[PDB]
Amino acid sequence: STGSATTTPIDSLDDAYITPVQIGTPAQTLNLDFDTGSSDLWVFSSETTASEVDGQTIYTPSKSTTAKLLSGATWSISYGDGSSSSGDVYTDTVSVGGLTVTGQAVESAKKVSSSFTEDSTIDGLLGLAFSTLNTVSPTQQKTFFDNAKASLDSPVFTADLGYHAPGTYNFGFIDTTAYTGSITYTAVSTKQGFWEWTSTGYAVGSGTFKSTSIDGIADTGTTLLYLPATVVSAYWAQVSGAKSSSSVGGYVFPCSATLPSFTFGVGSARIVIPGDYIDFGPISTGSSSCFGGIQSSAGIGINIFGDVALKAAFVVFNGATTPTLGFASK
Repeated sequence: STGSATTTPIDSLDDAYITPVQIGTPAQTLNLDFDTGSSDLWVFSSETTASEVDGQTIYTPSKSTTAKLLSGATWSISYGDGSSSSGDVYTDTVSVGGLTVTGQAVESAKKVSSSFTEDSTIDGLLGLAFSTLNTVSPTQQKTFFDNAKASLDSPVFTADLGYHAPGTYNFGFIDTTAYTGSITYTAVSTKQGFWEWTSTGYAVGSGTFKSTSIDGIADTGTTLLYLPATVVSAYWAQVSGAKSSSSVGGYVFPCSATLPSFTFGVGSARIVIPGDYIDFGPISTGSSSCFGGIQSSAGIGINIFGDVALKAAFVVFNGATTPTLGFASK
């Protein structure tokens, strides 16, 4: 089997992407944030504290003939941005782009943090990291991909995120029309539960490539590119007036700037992030200070190849017995 679903930016900055997901019988379609940095499929629901729901579409298990309470199971998750959610668990039928999994754990939120409430466009998350990170207790649950894997034509999914445009998540096949040149594959460590890999270096604009190992995670659920302070400083030094602002929470730059590109290495291959992808616009409405899309990972504890990086590539998440990651230009 295979599946193919379009993923759509939630706003004009590509802050996140939502993908329609069918849950239950008859189908209830919710727009979920596919997150290769976590491993829980959770949804706003009929159980979510009413004051914490503001415009989201909810899953109502009592209206699904295939829903079953997973008795005794609870979940609770905290994300890198400080947001969180928690609740109980149902199993139900879940379909993405025509690919169906029966008996998928659907984590029903009883509580969500303010950032979730305030974002009416995201109805929940669909985790695509390794199932070892799943938070369900006392019986850990599998991700949608893990459950689908054996049925897939090939044990892979691909992320093809758009810049200010829709893109695609495919399951079970590699669309050879969706990229240019060849795909370069690179080793993955699953030791921390992430799609963790080592970039071979970077360049800023038209500058020379610096060969240096940068360990990080491929994370579709993180907006920006978070890299070591040395790398980030070298980038922003090429933008007149750019500075790190403790009050704003990162590097800012004059909105009048033209940003240089940023290149990262994948083995001997190179992925180029155009400068425009690094512009996250005014820090507040009407400001002439703009927020940068490359930020320091210092104090996160891990480097993160978030959407800024991933949307410059066609990315293969190869879930074979020995997982790997592939990157192609597009």
